[PDB]
Amino acid sequence: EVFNATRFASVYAWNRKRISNCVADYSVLYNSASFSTFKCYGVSPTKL
Amino acid sequence: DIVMTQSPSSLTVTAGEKVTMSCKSSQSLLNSGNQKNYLTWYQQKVGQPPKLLIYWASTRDPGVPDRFTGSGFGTDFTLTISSVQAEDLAVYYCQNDYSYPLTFGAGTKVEL
Amino acid sequence: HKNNKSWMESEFRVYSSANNCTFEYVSQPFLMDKNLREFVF
Amino acid sequence: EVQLKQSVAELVRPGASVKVSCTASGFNIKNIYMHWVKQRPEQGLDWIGRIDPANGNSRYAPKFQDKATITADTSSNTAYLQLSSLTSEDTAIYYCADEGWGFANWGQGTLVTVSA
Ligand SMILES: *[C@@H]1O[C@H](CO)[C@@H](O)[C@H](O)[C@H]1NC(C)=O
Repeated sequence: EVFNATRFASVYAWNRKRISNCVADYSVLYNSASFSTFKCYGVSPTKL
Repeated sequence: DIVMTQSPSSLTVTAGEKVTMSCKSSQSLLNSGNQKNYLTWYQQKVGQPPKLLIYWASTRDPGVPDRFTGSGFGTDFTLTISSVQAEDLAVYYCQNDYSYPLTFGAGTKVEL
Repeated sequence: HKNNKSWMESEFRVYSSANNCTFEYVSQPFLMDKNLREFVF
Repeated sequence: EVQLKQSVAELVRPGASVKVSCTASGFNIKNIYMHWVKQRPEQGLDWIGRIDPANGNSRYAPKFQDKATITADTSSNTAYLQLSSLTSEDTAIYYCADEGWGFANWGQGTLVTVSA
């Protein structure tokens, strides 16, 4: 829903959300082909 | 095991001139879901290890990002540079990533 | 509230400050529905 | 930022074993299954193999199978590369990796030199 948000937050007023007590599924992120730059710093994308 | 052949000979070019180099990739590197090819370019000078010039076959890495955009469906890849500078005087490596057994290319030398 | 005909909770006056929030949990009520209610914490 | 400071190259003898340790800063190895790569001088660079911190189950290139064994340390922010039956061809530069879309950060370079 963060990725599907119709109107994203402004670049200066970037929305910060703390998420926990759930299961993070990164498989859908890999499956989606819309992403152009998926650079990861300090962590392997595969081991997410 | 994929045989990766780059441009064999060095391409002497004048400063600020376009270069046409390409490495042919077999096995037609493609992945389900994401259409981005799993071949990543590299930029290696003489003295320090190589660094990612392009990954996903089209993604400008931060730092000296003068084009390097490549148009390829998997069988062929291109890393043309419009203008070559001091940082562009290096050897470029194209490496496959979709196949688990991966090997790098021979290398292409470009100088001003 | 006149429309609801009940004492509806207007606002959270329990704490003056809520700095460094770390955890939150929500579940079905258990304190509602003469009958003894026992709890161990 | 993030840097890979592998151990400085040391002289080795033929028929012996060498352990090369790569250190990382800014994160931990636990989320990084670093690759290992050697660059043969005046020759096309080649990939050695892959390891994992937990359940390493290392897989190497067919040319380096049963020859280059690499182990990953759970702690100390280090990983060790072991070699055996080193020859003159084995004298090459080695680098580390961050197993991104490409090998994001490489080692400074180690010349594993076999001589007398
Ligand atoms: C929402 O974004 C995700 C990206 O992870 C994408 O896979 C999904 O298709 C998007 N939803 C819709 C309805 O497009």
